[PDB]
Amino acid sequence: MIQPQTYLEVADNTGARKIMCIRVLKGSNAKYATVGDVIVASVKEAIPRGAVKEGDVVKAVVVRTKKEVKRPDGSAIRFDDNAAVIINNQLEPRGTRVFGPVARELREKGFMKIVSLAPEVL
Amino acid sequence: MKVRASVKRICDKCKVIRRHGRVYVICENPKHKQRQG
Amino acid sequence: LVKVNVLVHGEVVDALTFIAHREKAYTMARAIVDKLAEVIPRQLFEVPIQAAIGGKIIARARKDVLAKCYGGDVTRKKKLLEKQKEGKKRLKAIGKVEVPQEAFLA
Amino acid sequence: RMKYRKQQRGRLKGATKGGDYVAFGDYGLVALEPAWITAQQIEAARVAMVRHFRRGGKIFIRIFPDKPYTKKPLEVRMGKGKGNVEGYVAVVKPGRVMFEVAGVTEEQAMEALRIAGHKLPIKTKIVRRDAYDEAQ
RNA sequence: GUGGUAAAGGAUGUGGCGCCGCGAAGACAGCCAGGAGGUUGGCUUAGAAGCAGCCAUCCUUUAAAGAGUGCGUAAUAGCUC
RNA sequence: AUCAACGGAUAAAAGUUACCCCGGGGAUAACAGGCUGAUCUCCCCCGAGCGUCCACAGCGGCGGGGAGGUUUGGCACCUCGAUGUCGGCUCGUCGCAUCCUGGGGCUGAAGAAGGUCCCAAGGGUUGGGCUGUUCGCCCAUUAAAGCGGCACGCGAGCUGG
RNA sequence: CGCGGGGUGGAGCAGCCUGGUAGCUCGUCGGGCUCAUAACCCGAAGGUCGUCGGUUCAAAUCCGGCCCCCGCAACCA
Repeated sequence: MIQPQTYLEVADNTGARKIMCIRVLKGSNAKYATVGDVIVASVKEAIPRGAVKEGDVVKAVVVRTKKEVKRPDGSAIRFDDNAAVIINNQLEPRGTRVFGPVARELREKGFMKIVSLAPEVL
Repeated sequence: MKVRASVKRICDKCKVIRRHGRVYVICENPKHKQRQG
Repeated sequence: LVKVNVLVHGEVVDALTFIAHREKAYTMARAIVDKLAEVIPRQLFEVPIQAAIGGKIIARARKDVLAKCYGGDVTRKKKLLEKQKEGKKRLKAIGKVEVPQEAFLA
Repeated sequence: RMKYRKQQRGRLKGATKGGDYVAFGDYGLVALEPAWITAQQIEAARVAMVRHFRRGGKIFIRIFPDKPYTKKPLEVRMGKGKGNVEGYVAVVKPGRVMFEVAGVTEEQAMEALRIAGHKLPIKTKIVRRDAYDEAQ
C-alpha cells in the first residue's frame, strides 16, 4: 500500500503496465504512501509511440494490496497495485482507464470526474 | 533599525532619549531609528 | 541610443546589446548583465563575463585536494596548490567554447 | 606609496616616547602614543582628505613614511633570518603634530578632521593656531 | 550590581571644577497674531519670481528687518522658524 | 696539506631498509590538549561615490576597531612502562551570532509578495542519486530542509572501505 | 617560500666564466641568370648582450637583488 520508489502498477497512460515510484507527496516525514493520495513516480517500461514518453511525473493512487479500513469498516483487498496518473496540479491526461467502481478513490474528492472514467469489470 | 553605533542627529533637529537606562534619539521621522542600542 | 554590448570571457556572447540611450548603458547593466549566472556554471574556472557594451568594460558579473596533507607544511600545500593553478592558465585558453548559452535569456 | 632607495633592508624596533610641536598654518591635529601606521593609511589620509575640501581645497599632507614589516614569507614557520618587505609607517609617540593648513576654512576641515579623526588607529585631538615658536 | 579582565566611537550619564552669553530700560525659550512694506532672476524660465540644476556681497521699515529655514509639484501655495 | 665539515678520529671512505631489531628518553613531531590569537568566522566603525529627489531604505570602495577560537599554523612544557589517529550507524546534548515556524521594526511597501534589522532555543529541522569522503552537485520536494559544539560527540558498541 | 639554467643583430645560437677588442646562418636592401619565377652569381647592410646598482681610471662582461623563460626540489606523518 505504501511506497517510496517501487515497481507499482500504473495501468494508465504509460505505454506499458508499470511505473517506478519516487515517493509520498506531502508531509515530509510520512514514509507510508496512503491511498487517496497523489505521488511522484515514473514509468520504467516501454510505450507504443504514444505520447507520455520517458521522464518524470507526479500523480495518484489506485487500490492497495495491503489492508484498508473504512470508517464504516468496509473492506476490500486485491493482490495487485494500479495507481492514478495526472497532469498539472490535478487534471487527468488519458481519457481512458479501464477499472471498477471501488470506494476510497473519490473520497479525497479533489478529482470527481475520474470516477466515471474507470467504472468497469476486471 | 537598531544600529550598533554613532548616532548624530539626522532628522535634523532631534531628541536625545533616556529610558530603560537605554539611550536613544527619535525625531519627527520613523526613517530615523537611531538606536545605537 | 548607442549600442550597449556585453562581455563574457569568450566574446560576442549570446546575442544582446541594442542602443543604450540616456545613460541606458548601466541602467540595465546591473540588471540584464547580472544574468544570475547562466544557471549553469560549467567547470570551476569562474570566467568573468563582463559587458563589452562599447568601452572600457562596465558590468561586473576547483578541486579541494589542498587540505589533505593535514596539520602542517605551508610549503607542500603550496606545491600541490600550484599544480592545479597552472591548469587554469592552460584551461580557459585551450578549453575552447566555454559558452553555455541558450539558458533562459534573462 | 612613499619610500625609496633604501640604505638597508629592515630596521629594528623600539617605541617609547618622542617629540614634535607647533602647527604649521593654524589648522591641524594631534594624538596620543601611537603604534606605527601603514602608509596606505597614511596616504589614505590625504586620500580621505582630497574629496572633501571643496573637493579641491589644497592642503599640505604631513609626516613621512618609515619602517618595514613582513610575515617573512607568509605563515609557514620561522626559518627566515628576518627579511622581505611590503609596508611602511611613521615614528609616532607623543601624539605627533598632524599637518592640516589649507585656507579651505572652518568646519569643512574640522569634520574632515573628524573624518580624519574617525580615521587612523589612534585617538587624537584637534588643533590650530596657539603660541608660536622661533628658530635661527 | 559599578567592583566583575575590551577597543573604537557614541554618548544634554552624573559630579564638582576655571574659563565666556543675566540684556531687571530684563533675556533663550515656552507661549500666542505678525513673522517683512518697492525685499519676485539675467543662466532653468519644464517653475523657483528662498523653499530642484545656476548670483546674494546695496536701500525703504524698523513691529523685524530670515540675502529668507521648511516641507514640493502648475509658478505657487500651506505649515515653520 | 683545503686536515676549509678550517682544533683537526684515517694516512686512504657511499647509500638503504616499509624485512628490521634492541635499548633508552617526553631533554624534539603526528593526532590531539592548552597557549596567544597570526590567517580564518563574524559585528560594528568612516563615509566617498553611487542607487528617478538620497550619503546612512540599499548598500559599502578606499580604512579602523575588535571580538571569537571551531579551520592554518606557530608553539611546544602533560606522554614513548601504551593520548588506538578517517568517515558510518546508533543516543545525545548544550550554544546561539538564527536556518522554518514567535513578535516587532522598516520599507525604494497599494497589499499579498518580499527585502532588510532586532529579541527570543520550544521544538523541529527528510529520502535518495555517486564517489572513503564532512563537503559538494543534483531530484523531488515538502512550513522549512542551520551552523557549531563536545579529544575533529561517540573501540571495553561495533562497523571498517 | 630553495635552489641550478640562462636570457644576446629580423630569428638562430656562437662569442663570456680567463677586465680594456661580438662571430657564424638563413631570412635581408640593392644588384646578376630569365617569357616570367625559382633556382644559381653578388654586393652591401645592420647588435642599450632581459634589468639594475653598483666594484671598477672603465663593465656584453665582475658583482649583487628586483624581470621572464628551463629543470631539479619538495619526505612516513
